[PDB]
Amino acid sequence: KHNMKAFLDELKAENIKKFLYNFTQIPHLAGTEQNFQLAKQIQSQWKEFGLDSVELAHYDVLLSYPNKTHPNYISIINEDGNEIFNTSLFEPPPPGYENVSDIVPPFSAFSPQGMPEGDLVYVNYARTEDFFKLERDMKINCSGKIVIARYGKVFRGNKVKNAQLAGAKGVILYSDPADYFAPGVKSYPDGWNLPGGGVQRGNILNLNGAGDPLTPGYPANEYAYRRGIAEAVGLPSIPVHPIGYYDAQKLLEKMGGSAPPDSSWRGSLKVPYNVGPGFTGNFSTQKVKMHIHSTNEVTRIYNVIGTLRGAVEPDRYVILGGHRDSWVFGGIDPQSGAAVVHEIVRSFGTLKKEGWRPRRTILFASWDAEEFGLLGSTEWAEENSRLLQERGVAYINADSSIEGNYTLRVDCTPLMYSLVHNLTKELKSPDEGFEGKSLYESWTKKSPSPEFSGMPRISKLGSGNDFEVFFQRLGIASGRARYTKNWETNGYPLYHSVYETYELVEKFYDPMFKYHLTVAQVRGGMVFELANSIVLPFDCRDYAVVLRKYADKIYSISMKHPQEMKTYSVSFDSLFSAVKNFTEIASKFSERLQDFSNPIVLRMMNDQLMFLERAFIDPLGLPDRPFYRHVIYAPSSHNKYAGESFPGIYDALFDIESKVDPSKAWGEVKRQIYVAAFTVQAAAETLSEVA
Amino acid sequence: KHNMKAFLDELKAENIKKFLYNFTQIPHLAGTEQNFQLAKQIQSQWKEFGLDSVELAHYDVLLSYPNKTHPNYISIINEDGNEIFNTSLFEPPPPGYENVSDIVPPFSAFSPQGMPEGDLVYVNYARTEDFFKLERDMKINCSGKIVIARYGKVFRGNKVKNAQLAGAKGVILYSDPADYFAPGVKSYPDGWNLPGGGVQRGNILNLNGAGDPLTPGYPANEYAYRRGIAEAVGLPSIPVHPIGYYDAQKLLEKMGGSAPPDSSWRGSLKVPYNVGPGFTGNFSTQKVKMHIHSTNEVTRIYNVIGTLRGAVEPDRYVILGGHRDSWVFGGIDPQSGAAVVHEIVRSFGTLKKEGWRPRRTILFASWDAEEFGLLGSTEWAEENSRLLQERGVAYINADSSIEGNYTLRVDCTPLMYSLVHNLTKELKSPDEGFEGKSLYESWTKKSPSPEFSGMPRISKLGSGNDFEVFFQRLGIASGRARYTKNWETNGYPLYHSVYETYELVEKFYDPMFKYHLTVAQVRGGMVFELANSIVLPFDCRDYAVVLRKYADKIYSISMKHPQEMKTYSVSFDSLFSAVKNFTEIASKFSERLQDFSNPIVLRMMNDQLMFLERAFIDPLGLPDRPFYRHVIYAPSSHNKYAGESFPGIYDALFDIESKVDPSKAWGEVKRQIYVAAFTVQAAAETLSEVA
Ligand SMILES: *[C@@H]1O[C@H](CO)[C@@H](O[C@@H]2O[C@H](CO)[C@@H](O[C@@H]3O[C@H](CO)[C@@H](O)[C@H](O[C@H]4O[C@H](CO)[C@@H](O)[C@H](O)[C@@H]4O)[C@@H]3O)[C@H](O)[C@H]2NC(C)=O)[C@H](O)[C@H]1NC(C)=O
Ligand SMILES: *[C@@H]1O[C@H](CO)[C@@H](O[C@@H]2O[C@H](CO)[C@@H](O[C@@H]3O[C@H](CO)[C@@H](O)[C@H](O[C@H]4O[C@H](CO)[C@@H](O)[C@H](O)[C@@H]4O)[C@@H]3O)[C@H](O)[C@H]2NC(C)=O)[C@H](O)[C@H]1NC(C)=O
Ligand SMILES: *[C@@H]1O[C@H](CO)[C@@H](O[C@@H]2O[C@H](CO)[C@@H](O[C@@H]3O[C@H](CO)[C@@H](O)[C@H](O)[C@@H]3O)[C@H](O)[C@H]2NC(C)=O)[C@H](O)[C@H]1NC(C)=O
Ligand SMILES: *[C@@H]1O[C@H](CO)[C@@H](O[C@@H]2O[C@H](CO)[C@@H](O[C@@H]3O[C@H](CO)[C@@H](O)[C@H](O)[C@@H]3O)[C@H](O)[C@H]2NC(C)=O)[C@H](O)[C@H]1NC(C)=O
Ligand SMILES: *[C@@H]1O[C@H](CO)[C@@H](O[C@@H]2O[C@H](CO)[C@@H](O)[C@H](O)[C@H]2NC(C)=O)[C@H](O)[C@H]1NC(C)=O
Ligand SMILES: *[C@@H]1O[C@H](CO)[C@@H](O[C@@H]2O[C@H](CO)[C@@H](O)[C@H](O)[C@H]2NC(C)=O)[C@H](O)[C@H]1NC(C)=O
Ligand SMILES: *[C@@H]1O[C@H](CO)[C@@H](O[C@@H]2O[C@H](CO)[C@@H](O)[C@H](O)[C@H]2NC(C)=O)[C@H](O)[C@H]1NC(C)=O
Ligand SMILES: *[C@@H]1O[C@H](CO)[C@@H](O[C@@H]2O[C@H](CO)[C@@H](O)[C@H](O)[C@H]2NC(C)=O)[C@H](O)[C@H]1NC(C)=O
Ligand SMILES: O=C(O)CC[C@H](NC(=O)N[C@@H](Cc1ccc(O)c(I)c1)C(=O)O)C(=O)O
Ligand SMILES: O=C(O)CC[C@H](NC(=O)N[C@@H](Cc1ccc(O)c(I)c1)C(=O)O)C(=O)O
Ligand SMILES: *[C@@H]1O[C@H](CO)[C@@H](O)[C@H](O)[C@H]1NC(C)=O
Ligand SMILES: *[C@@H]1O[C@H](CO)[C@@H](O)[C@H](O)[C@H]1NC(C)=O
Ligand SMILES: *[C@@H]1O[C@H](CO)[C@@H](O)[C@H](O)[C@H]1NC(C)=O
Ligand SMILES: *[C@@H]1O[C@H](CO)[C@@H](O)[C@H](O)[C@H]1NC(C)=O
Ligand SMILES: *[C@@H]1O[C@H](CO)[C@@H](O)[C@H](O)[C@H]1NC(C)=O
Ligand SMILES: *[C@@H]1O[C@H](CO)[C@@H](O)[C@H](O)[C@H]1NC(C)=O
Ligand SMILES: [Ca+2]
Ligand SMILES: [Ca+2]
Ligand SMILES: [Cl-]
Ligand SMILES: [Cl-]
Ligand SMILES: [Zn+2]
Ligand SMILES: [Zn+2]
Ligand SMILES: [Zn+2]
Ligand SMILES: [Zn+2]
Repeated sequence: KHNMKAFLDELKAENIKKFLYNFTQIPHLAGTEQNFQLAKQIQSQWKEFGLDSVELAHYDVLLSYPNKTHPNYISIINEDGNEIFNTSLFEPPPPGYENVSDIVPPFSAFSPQGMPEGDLVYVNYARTEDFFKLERDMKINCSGKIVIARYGKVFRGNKVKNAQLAGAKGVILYSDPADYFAPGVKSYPDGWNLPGGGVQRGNILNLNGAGDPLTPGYPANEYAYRRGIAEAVGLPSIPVHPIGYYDAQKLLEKMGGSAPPDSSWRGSLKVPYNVGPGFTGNFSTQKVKMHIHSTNEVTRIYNVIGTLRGAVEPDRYVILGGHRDSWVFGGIDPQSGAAVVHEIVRSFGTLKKEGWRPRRTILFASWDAEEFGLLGSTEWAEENSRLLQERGVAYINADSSIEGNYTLRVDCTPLMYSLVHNLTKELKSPDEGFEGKSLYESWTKKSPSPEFSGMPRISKLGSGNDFEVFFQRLGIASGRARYTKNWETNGYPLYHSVYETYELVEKFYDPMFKYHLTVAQVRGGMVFELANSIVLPFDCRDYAVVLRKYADKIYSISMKHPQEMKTYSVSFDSLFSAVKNFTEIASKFSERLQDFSNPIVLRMMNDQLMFLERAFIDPLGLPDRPFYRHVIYAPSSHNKYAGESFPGIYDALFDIESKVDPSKAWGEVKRQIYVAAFTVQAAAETLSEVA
Repeated sequence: KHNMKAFLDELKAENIKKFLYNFTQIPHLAGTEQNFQLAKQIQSQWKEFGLDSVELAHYDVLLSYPNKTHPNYISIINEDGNEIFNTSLFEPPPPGYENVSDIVPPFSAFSPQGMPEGDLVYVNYARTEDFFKLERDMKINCSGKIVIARYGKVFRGNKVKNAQLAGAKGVILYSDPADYFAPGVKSYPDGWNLPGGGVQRGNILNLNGAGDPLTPGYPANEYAYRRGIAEAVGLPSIPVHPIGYYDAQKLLEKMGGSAPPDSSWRGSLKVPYNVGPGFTGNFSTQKVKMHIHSTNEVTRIYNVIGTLRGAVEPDRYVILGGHRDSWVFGGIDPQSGAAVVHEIVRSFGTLKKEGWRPRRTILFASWDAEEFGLLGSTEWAEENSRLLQERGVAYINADSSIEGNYTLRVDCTPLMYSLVHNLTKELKSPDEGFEGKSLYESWTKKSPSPEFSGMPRISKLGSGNDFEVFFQRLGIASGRARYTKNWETNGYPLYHSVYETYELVEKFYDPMFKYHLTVAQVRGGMVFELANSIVLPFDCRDYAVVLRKYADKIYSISMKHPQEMKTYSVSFDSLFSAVKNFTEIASKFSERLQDFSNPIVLRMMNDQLMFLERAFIDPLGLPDRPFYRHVIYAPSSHNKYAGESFPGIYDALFDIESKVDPSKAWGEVKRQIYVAAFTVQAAAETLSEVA
């Protein structure tokens, strides 16, 4: 038989291992020749594996690279302008790669050029609340200072935005062992920890869903009109550069001014973590000087798009996508995901060669330039938005398959909760101690739901990966899954460093490739069910449950201000009414879906299911973020990686007690309540009988 | 049999006459009790006629009314402030209606209050080119002047916008016999001409598709958050009032300053048509004073929505809608249209009672507040946008059925050209001299296509009626049809006056109701075919033909500036490439559509047909007009009634030689070319094979 079991049994750990090795021998930085060669390799192989068509879709987008003959670095500089200490020009390469060429040195992609000199201020994680503490409570002024911030907690682009708005003239990002060195494990090559010479690369844009900075709304094709750099979306206005903790210790050890306000501001280095501004008395006249010379350059990128045409509903697309570009070798990020996709394509293609076709069309994507701002996925979705709007069933992401070896992690739309529970009850746990038990059982035991006994945690989707355009702009049901760490004992330490290699994975994370295989089973199984189930495997009642939770949550935030809710007549009644209606209507729709031989009623019903995530899209977008259009979920305005629920109302409430004109501020809260209640009611109404 | 012929034969001229009489005995001004009573009457009757459900959908929107105890009027005022002449406080009522209560006096809906006093400047039709001539060529400055403008040529809201931007402090609109009195016909009650006491009511907003001024984007429901008046959309900033030609002659006869620049500025009154500013020597110290006291008021409106559920595709909607609210009696506008809709519902309901149901669902709408800015249709579409986006097949408008008795007028999307040609070849001509000939034959003879021999003229859709939200915001294929005048011998003279009565229609326009019946046949026949044809009756190849015409046209406009196209490298190559591709792909799609028992392939193909108009929507909208989202068609920025093709490129080119920064101006032309080429290519691609 050709059923899900046939598909799942064909997946092999040994094949994922071979592909991972194959994809991680040389760097595949977006825009480089090596990455174009790997795109052509994947295109050829997906053809051989049996897909109906496999094409390259290319775009010319803004990328950013260091200057090879004018390296970026940071100095401590004395009274005379002598540079008495310089940060490293490259990470010491790992064993056996010391002769690999074209390893891009650590840099912050899209930093402007400059050589700012100034006094340091230490701003902890450079979160919104860190700057509030500095400015409001400690009365420290960052204006015209160089800020030094530890990586961690939030997306680095939010850190740079927050430093910019505080008036900083430069930002230094570093990896503190508190956040990147797990107690009791050795540094790479001897363990999975970050060494003191290790440095995390990464872009520092604030694109808010725009994709290529020069072409927001439209694909960056051959005839595209591009904005000038001055009007580009998301670019930082101050220079930024990342360093490791050996170098950080040298910049921090001399820090003076004020002490850290409390222990949450202290990392693990043997330094005081003084906030400054500037150095202690002896060194008070030394300054810090950045030298940044990177350039932004329009550069060609290549997505690979494979199609397995559906036998019954070819105009319904289920998409499995993840990126191919890496900062260096991409041993975890992204190739651990790309190898899993490669083996999924191979398994589907094996079934196809035996005569099977899925019910719906499956599209497979190897995206480019994810590391530079989700550019490949976004430009493709911009090009194909009308097809995706009207035909897109679901998007399953496939970046890193592992960030630990403890248990499963799933983030997805509520519409896929039931599918995930059901699929994981049918899969074997790879975990020690759970031999012969289901993945559902191991996962639920290790990661219990905070709301429900006997159920596993499933998180909201945030952003910082290629599902953003599909979910938050276009409203296509989306999900992701990987193996993760115990967030109780301790991202992963070697993230975006040169040390993320095949050997890291094979020696320390997944020597048997059993966690990779489990993740291939979850991702591929989801794609299988979505593309093959007669009735789409979405349960609208699961959205009704979560909408009530989010309504309670946002009402609770507002209720911290009872006097203002009285004064400005701020009512949540319409939002709870809408959520009640959604719950009633979804319950009735579910009865019909179970109670309805009629392919038109079915597809009618399949379309109601497919367009339900679509209904939460507001074509006017969220305030000042036109490409975040989903009214229930957006990336947090303080941390792109985190999802926020009822984001329009959340941001209207955030720090409201500091607003100068409360009448205006609470009016905007009321406006966002109206928009949310309306959108929830309108989405409910798409599930009513159609006529 | 239950086929189109059964439907068409059931329609009766005698019934349209009875309904027209019934709908025009009292005023039905939006927001008044009389109009709510008529809504309830129609709701009851549509139920009796056999529709499955008939509901009222209400909204609370900004309306505008004169103050009953503080009447609006205009004066000539002397040196002492004595008002030596006053305009009329009401139109003399027609015979037998002199005792009708609640006739709203002439006013400009949404005018602000004020009593500006000043010197007059006469600005012809107050078109963009009239103000260019005044300011650029004649060097007359309107700043702080009261402008007097003749009605005609363009929507009155464009006149008021143009006067405002010229710095006027008030606007007086009047009806010149040149534009509202046909030679050789008598004034009402003795003929169909406008008498000198007649005055055209009408709103003067510039909403650009927003609907209710206080709630753009969202329905004006019970919990809606409303903008303050200061932030409302579209409201004029200067007082405006309309007058008849007896009164106009009194204001114009004393005009001094400059002579009219040429004869196109002279109407038919026995006055010089001096542009002024101000009066001739003897009267140079007299001024004109407006007294406007109307108020804007949030007021409840009611749409009637009837549903005839589809037998096979209930989740596909074909919509026949027109408005019910009138300025006074609405003898032509809208009740000549509403009576036709009423008889169409009755005919469909007769078939239904015999056991028939259309293939798709048909929705019937009696919209409210059309006269105040398309408010009822727009708020409903805002409420139901997700249902309409994903399910809307087509929208057929049904305002005034007649504006003359000469021949047919059709304005529609290219997708309906073939449907219209085919339907009219099957209908009988009602015209004298064409007994036993088809409507297609009479229409083509009287209104030949300017491009094609043996074909009739079909115009682009403009705006100023209830199809705007469906077509230009939502991208639902739309059309309209009515009987019209010979635009060669000579709107209609009694437009929006108290004289538009049942007797006007019965005595002078259509005593036998045969033109009404013909229009019921065209509108109802279109609805029938759209709701019943197995394959949707759209021909994508007709769009390919018109896109090439519009590309040639906009390229020709640009080519008036060959030096700038050289300097800034302005190429139309991508747009012609896209149009060529669309033509190739549409040709192939058409072959498959004819060459394809498979209901999934059919509906797949029906969805490609339905979503083709949808594909021309840009979710970012046009520049500063976010609710005009169709890239091929928008209402002209100089005249809401007229359609403009490639509007983004057209407005970027318009008056470009006057722009201060040509580099920026031509860059924006290039940007609009890119957006248009991209959108045309993306629409073409929705017609490619789906996988
Ligand atoms: C959840 O679904 C329910 C339906 O099951 C839906 O209920 C609707 O609520 C609206 C808004 O409250 C009701 O609107 C009323 O409609 C009547 C006519 O039917 C009007 O007369 C009412 O207006 C009067 O009262 C108002 C409030 O006191 C005054 O402000 C106003 O000036 C009028 O005097 C009012 O507009 C509607 O009838 C029901 N529909 C039903 C029960 O079928 C509810 O809105 C849904 N929730 C959301 C968020 O959409
Ligand atoms: C109409 O449909 C046709 C397809 O039938 C479609 O043709 C496509 O045109 C694009 C844009 O011109 C072509 O893009 C090229 O793609 C090749 C790789 O396939 C690239 O190597 C090319 O880039 C080189 O040359 C450029 C121009 O000289 C340079 O600017 C660039 O730096 C590179 O050196 C180029 O990107 C594409 O191949 C075809 N596709 C085909 C033939 O299948 C056309 O775009 C459609 N019209 C619209 C408006 O979409
Ligand atoms: C996840 O799996 C659960 C458990 O199998 C699925 O729920 C079950 O779905 C079936 C099919 O809809 C339900 O059976 C139905 O029962 C009703 C009588 O109550 C009957 O009228 C129908 O003909 C049909 O037999 C079953 O009740 C239901 N079990 C539950 C909810 O406990 C669920 O659908 C799966 N989720 C997916 C696939 O997304
Ligand atoms: C308006 O009416 C015209 C004329 O009837 C319709 O065009 C005709 O449509 C039929 C059905 O598609 C075409 O017949 C087909 O012919 C091909 C062979 O060339 C054959 O393979 C098919 O099986 C089928 O018999 C016919 O050619 C065509 N006539 C034309 C274009 O001259 C047209 O579809 C109507 N428009 C509508 C309904 O919107
Ligand atoms: C990754 O695997 C691919 C495919 O097996 C290898 O590419 C092939 O290399 C052989 C021998 O050089 C050629 O004859 C084929 O044409 C290639 N196939 C392709 C590109 O589809 C590639 O060498 C492997 N890379 C590494 C680093 O081992
Ligand atoms: C840090 O690097 C800088 C730049 O390479 C070094 O300063 C340079 O030293 C060379 C050789 O002595 C001089 O010719 C240049 O004039 C210097 N350049 C600048 C910009 O100052 C500096 O010596 C290094 N410091 C340490 C401690 O290694
Ligand atoms: C327009 O026609 C309607 C329907 O025939 C008339 O309304 C009916 O009037 C009768 C007699 O007064 C009542 O018994 C019915 O209840 C009404 N039917 C409705 C409202 O559905 C109405 O009188 C006519 N109007 C005019 C001006 O002739
Ligand atoms: C135009 O109308 C105005 C306003 O009604 C008239 O002026 C008023 O005349 C009355 C009675 O004589 C006075 O009590 C008011 O003081 C006047 N009001 C104003 C605002 O001036 C005026 O007489 C009318 N002119 C003509 C020619 O009929
Ligand atoms: O530009 C963007 O939006 C993201 C680009 C790039 N994305 C990325 O690295 N995403 C990673 C980030 C991440 C890794 C591990 C985690 O546990 C978490 I939470 C986030 C991922 O989603 O796996 C980046 O964060 O620098
Ligand atoms: O607010 C709006 O957009 C339009 C409201 C109202 N609409 C309206 O009267 N439309 C009329 C205008 C019209 C009448 C006859 C014509 O030949 C033409 I061209 C336009 C119609 O479309 O039949 C108006 O123009 O005042
Ligand atoms: C890189 O720096 C070199 C050496 O100073 C310089 O010649 C070149 O302009 C730079 N390259 C860029 C800006 O891409
Ligand atoms: C911080 O310092 C800058 C630069 O001198 C100054 O303009 C700004 O107002 C200061 N802010 C506060 C709150 O002290
Ligand atoms: C793998 O699991 C073991 C056992 O819990 C653990 O001690 C080790 O830290 C894990 N490896 C990684 C990279 O998390
Ligand atoms: C209308 O004018 C009267 C009479 O002067 C006045 O009392 C009332 O305020 C006005 N009504 C309004 C503004 O609606
Ligand atoms: C028109 O008159 C106004 C008001 O006095 C003046 O401000 C404006 O500049 C004038 N415009 C021109 C072009 O003369
Ligand atoms: C009706 O048609 C006749 C004959 O052409 C014409 O003279 C008359 O003006 C028409 N009536 C109207 C209102 O157009
Ligand atoms: Ca883009
Ligand atoms: Ca609205
Ligand atoms: Cl992922
Ligand atoms: Cl109409
Ligand atoms: Zn990644
Ligand atoms: Zn990454
Ligand atoms: Zn009308
Ligand atoms: Zn009208």
